[PDB]
Amino acid sequence: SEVAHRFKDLGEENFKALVLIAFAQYLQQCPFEDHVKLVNEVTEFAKTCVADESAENCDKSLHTLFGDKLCTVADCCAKQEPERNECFLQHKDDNPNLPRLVRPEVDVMCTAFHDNEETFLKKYLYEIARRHPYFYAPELLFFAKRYKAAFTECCQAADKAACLLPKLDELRDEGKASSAKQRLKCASLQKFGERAFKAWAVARLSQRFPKAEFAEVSKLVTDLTKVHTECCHGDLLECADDRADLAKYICENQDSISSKLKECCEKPLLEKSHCIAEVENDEMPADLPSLAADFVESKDVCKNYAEAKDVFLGMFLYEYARRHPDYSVVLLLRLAKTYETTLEKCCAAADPHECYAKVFDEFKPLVEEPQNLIKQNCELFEQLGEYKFQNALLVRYTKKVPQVSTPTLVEVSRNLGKVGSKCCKHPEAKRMPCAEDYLSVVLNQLCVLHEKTPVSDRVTKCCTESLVNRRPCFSALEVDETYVPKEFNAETFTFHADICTLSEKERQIKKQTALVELVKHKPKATKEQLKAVMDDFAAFVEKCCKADDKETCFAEEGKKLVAAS
Ligand SMILES: C=CC1=C(C)/C(=C\c2[nH]c(/C=C3N=C(/C=C4\NC(=O)C(C)=C4C=C)C(C)=C\3CCC(=O)O)c(CCC(=O)O)c2C)NC1=O
Repeated sequence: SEVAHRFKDLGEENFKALVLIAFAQYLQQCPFEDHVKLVNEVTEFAKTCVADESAENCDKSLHTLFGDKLCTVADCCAKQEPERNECFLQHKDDNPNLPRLVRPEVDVMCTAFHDNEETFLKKYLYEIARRHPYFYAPELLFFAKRYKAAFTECCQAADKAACLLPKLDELRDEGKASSAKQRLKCASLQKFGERAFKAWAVARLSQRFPKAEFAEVSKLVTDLTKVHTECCHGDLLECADDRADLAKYICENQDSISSKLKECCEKPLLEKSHCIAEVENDEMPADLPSLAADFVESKDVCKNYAEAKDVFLGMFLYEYARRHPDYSVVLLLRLAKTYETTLEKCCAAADPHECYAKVFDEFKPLVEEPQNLIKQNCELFEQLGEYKFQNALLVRYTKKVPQVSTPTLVEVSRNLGKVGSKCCKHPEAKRMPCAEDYLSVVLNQLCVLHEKTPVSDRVTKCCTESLVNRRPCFSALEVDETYVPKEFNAETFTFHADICTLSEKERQIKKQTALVELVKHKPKATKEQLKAVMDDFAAFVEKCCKADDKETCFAEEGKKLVAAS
């Protein structure tokens, strides 16, 4: 019995939490009570399967059981058992149409938390899982614990708010980043294949554990790949289980992997896993030989490449990565790709060595492009500040791909602008991996949000031609020349002065949702005049809100401000 096996392994509490998450991210629209009901039913069926390991249908796979259960509250269900599952996965909505969740006053939360604790927690997982269908399940358990600790500690102190609100924000943020990072790992596996994912891990783990040996790193990558293959496919229970087995292993071999795995291995399961996943890069091994020796000077290259190209190319990436934590993971993959393309062409020639001898020479432009890009943007950022930098980015992206919907552009550009504060404060040595790998996560968001309802062949081409070159592809785009300006209309922007009650930030989002709309009418409008038409609008909500009158200006000053623009 598979259901029984996972129950004993994970326990009862984690078991219940994981099924809730799996169900919440399969049917994101259904109510809490429905999932809660289905979860308990399943758990009871799991208990009766523990005793009699051959009861009702304790033989059925996790898929079938979970599948039949959801089909009691829902096309997809009219399918059979392999693919009826694939049907569900295909309908996960990355941008669900769900109500903006808002936190009541601290007093209503502490009561709810104190009265029924298990319920207050199940609701956390449900609200988070249904809005982030690819959220890394095992980590959602880790955050749940931290959430519980925020309430347990703060709901007793003096200023509860001054103790809870800050920690719940640090959580919400760390959570969005975690969700984005995981959405990319799932996109790699699902759109590009496990080989693209393994190349990514080999490179990332080699930077983190330079003292590990290719054979050890290769084992780690293999396991990590299964964990993610499973989590990204909805096999939440075996993902959590297998993720525990990997944490166990890594600690039982700290010495053959990394020294900085200390603190990690001296703590709770959930936290140990989290710690290992974010541990800092180890110190680079003593004296490592030159890469040129075994990869460009040697005469066996083409022979080794023929013998086992995959193993050989993995070795190249591992070697180049372990000694370059100053390079972003995608640049490493890019270099590895250039090496591959060269051996493929050179090894088919007469004198191979002479052909692939100056391969490192082709690496030069590849390394310098990202470095110049990070410098140019941190400079702009530093002098303009976040808000202004995001605006500079909004005009740029809207001109690049005018078809994309205003909400996606505004959302994607605001995140792109956060690279400024997230990375520019580091020393040039750690800026690239920080910047480019972060830009990869955000651009992935644009690719998945756009993939649903495509409207731009330019976004589609950059998103699907190559995972590693996504950032450079978008960077090479300029202004869409074939775009035909939008026709202005009334409802273009509901100037309803209900914005005066909105937070200073949602006011910027609305003030940015307008800048996008304008640039769509005046693609050719210079950044100059645009950098002025904003002030003209800031004046609007300014006077209109402070003015003690009806929504007049929202109608009068609004339809009159249009003539002034
Ligand atoms: C009285 C009880 C009660 C509350 C408090 C409630 C609303 C409510 N609003 C929330 C905000 C939210 N919290 C998140 C996200 C996260 N938050 C995280 O801890 C993590 C790890 C993520 C990442 C996925 C989001 C997206 C929202 C709503 C929109 C936003 O502000 O970002 C949350 C999630 C937990 C939190 O961030 O504090 C709840 C439960 N409804 C209720 O009945």
